[PDB]
Amino acid sequence: RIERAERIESELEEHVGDQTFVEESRFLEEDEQREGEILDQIIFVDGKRRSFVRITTDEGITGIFAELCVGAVIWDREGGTKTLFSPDKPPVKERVLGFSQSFQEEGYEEVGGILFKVVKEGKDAMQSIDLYMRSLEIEEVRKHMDKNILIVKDGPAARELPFEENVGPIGLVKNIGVTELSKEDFKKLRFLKKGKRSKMFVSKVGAYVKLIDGEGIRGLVRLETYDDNQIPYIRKVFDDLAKTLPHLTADLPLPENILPIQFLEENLSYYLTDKNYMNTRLFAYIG
Amino acid sequence: HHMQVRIERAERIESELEEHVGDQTFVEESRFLEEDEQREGEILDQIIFVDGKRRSFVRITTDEGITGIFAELCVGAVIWDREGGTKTLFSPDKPPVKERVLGFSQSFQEEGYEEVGGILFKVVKEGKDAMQSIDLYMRSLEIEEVRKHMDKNILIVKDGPAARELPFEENVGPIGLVKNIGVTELSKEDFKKLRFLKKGKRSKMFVSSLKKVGAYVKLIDGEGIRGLVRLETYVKDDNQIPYIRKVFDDLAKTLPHLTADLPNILPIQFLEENLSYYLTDKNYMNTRLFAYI
Repeated sequence: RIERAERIESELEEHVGDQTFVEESRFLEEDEQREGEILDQIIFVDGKRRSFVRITTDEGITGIFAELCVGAVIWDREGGTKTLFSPDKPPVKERVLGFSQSFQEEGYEEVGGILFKVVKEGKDAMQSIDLYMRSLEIEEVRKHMDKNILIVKDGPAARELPFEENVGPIGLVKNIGVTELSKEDFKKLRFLKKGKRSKMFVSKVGAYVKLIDGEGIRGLVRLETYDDNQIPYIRKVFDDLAKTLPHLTADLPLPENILPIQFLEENLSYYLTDKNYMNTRLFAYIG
Repeated sequence: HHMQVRIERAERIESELEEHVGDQTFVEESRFLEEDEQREGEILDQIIFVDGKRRSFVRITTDEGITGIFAELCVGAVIWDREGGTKTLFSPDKPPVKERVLGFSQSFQEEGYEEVGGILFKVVKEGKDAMQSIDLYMRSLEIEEVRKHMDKNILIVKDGPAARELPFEENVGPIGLVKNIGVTELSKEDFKKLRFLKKGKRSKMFVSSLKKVGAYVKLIDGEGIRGLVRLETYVKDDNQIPYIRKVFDDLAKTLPHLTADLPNILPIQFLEENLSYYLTDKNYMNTRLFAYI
């Protein structure tokens, strides 16, 4: 019996693992899933990465030349969705060279006149790059904290940035491999009607929200963020997003990749360097 | 001072959803057969190469959370003849082995075959993840394709790792040819010496400890690790070592003549390209799979 299906893009694709569960689910027994409304405005923040060239050093270390582009849109119940950047004021774009933390050096690599920041906090090159784009993302959330508008940030919640009043930020999680719930409860989720939410659970607290119809974890998303007097504040935010987010999507052929977010991702991609151009430039100094 | 990054290999990255590539791995001490020495070899008159090609379609998640992958594997062989170069040991009228598989982790508890849209997929589930299960199955298909040619008294070279299921036999091998040399099986300082091997040169043989024997060979000119492959085989009697030594000498001599240094080795490239012909169109398969799932 099938809960999700996705097309495979290449023969080198991530060996994706089975979903992971826990022995017992840390629910909030008193889960008050009240009804919500519709938010006037949500700010969405996300990042796009482009990967150019993989190298191996003389010490055996694998490195990845990449570029990360991060930014934001405003959604508006009245006023659709718009970019917080423009060709005149382009979103942040950073060239990086990712290594595992086994790489002994630090700073910048100049290849072909272009400086690539060495980024090496992860266990391997690509994880180091993902860790870094997360920090740039956090930085972009920080650029609008005082706007008094709810900020939804693609990916995991940001430990660095705990939950505020009318802002968040709130992590939106599409890939739910590590479920945090147990199997008997997760299994249960698949029968959630388009718009319903689970009971909140905590490690840092989370809730799964369903965004379309038909059973199975497509449309299933998980909201999460990081003083227990804040729970009523954010519990409303969860009650308001489970209302609001289904209206910002639809189905066609993806689902969980919500409309404003796809518009944002399209827009960041516009700013990324052409792959063939960049690779040709880099290869003139590597090979 | 300015940052010194010494690059031994560089490769274009094809998509963003790739399995993470890790650093190369080393061992504390290299177990070289120090008595070994490369001697001049002879160009082989014939070699059979065996390889496989896979095409992945759709990834699924079951209700129990097990990630699954629908795929197809196609396996076959070419014979390379020093007079007549390369031919497929298969043809459109006698097509190579093609199997549709549904890969899962060990955690999958059913078995046999799954039908989807009237198409049978063999459940394949030996591994830790779905793709691992697929790779182990093609390896088993490649081993079967080797067995088919053992009778011919011709050297057989299998793309990928040596197969312990097939210990070295005197004229035939098989010999594994490893081109992805991440787990190096040598110490770092010894591994670093290899980038200086010249074309047609091999390291000394080295041993795993029922034993694997291996040597590195340099197939092209120039001093990085492109062109560096590992030949290896499993050996039963240590008195077979002389015979393996000669094969390694002969492959070290012969294989560089079957490469280009320009933009795999050529016979294998031709094999893979031909195998590819027989694989099912992706748009067709994926649409039918998504419809019936």
